[PDB]
Amino acid sequence: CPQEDSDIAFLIDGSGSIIPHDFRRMKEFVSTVMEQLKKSKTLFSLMQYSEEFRIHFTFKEFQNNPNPRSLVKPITQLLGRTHTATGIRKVVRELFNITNGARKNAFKILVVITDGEKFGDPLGYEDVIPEADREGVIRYVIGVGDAFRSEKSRQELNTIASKPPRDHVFQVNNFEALKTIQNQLREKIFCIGS
Repeated sequence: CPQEDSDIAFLIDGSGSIIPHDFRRMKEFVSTVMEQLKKSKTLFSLMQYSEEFRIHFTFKEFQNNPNPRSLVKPITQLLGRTHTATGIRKVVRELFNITNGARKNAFKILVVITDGEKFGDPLGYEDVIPEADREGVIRYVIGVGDAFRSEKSRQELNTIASKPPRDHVFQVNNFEALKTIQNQLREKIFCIGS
């Protein structure tokens, strides 16, 4: 696929629903996918969410230190509950903002990794997905673990992801299984315009 400028954000769940061994496996997967996606025209940014929100690095910080593993490895887990909708709003408004190094005219891609249903959030998905669509943010979702095995639970993943959901939703049975989708995720993003 011909390469074009892409600004790729990750939004990772840091709720206490994720045990520390699993959080480390998540950090390894984000590190590896970012390494595999690194091309001259890509920038990355990462936010962790629970009921709190932490920008671990902006697109501008990445551009100045474009070393994903070094940026991801030190992060520590927030703990707490699971405010996925507010996390999506903060990605759209803060990570994809010119002040934070997002580029005019680049593709805007968000990968959400969630371990559990939204809970505690003052926002619904109806409060944040229309604005994400207006702003052109292409969303991928990875639902990890037992929380997304039932067909009803999967609706939430579809609600987060861009349409069609079969091309944008991943469900993996546990954190050890995240590596099994690295090449697929890579190819989807490498080829977004092509």
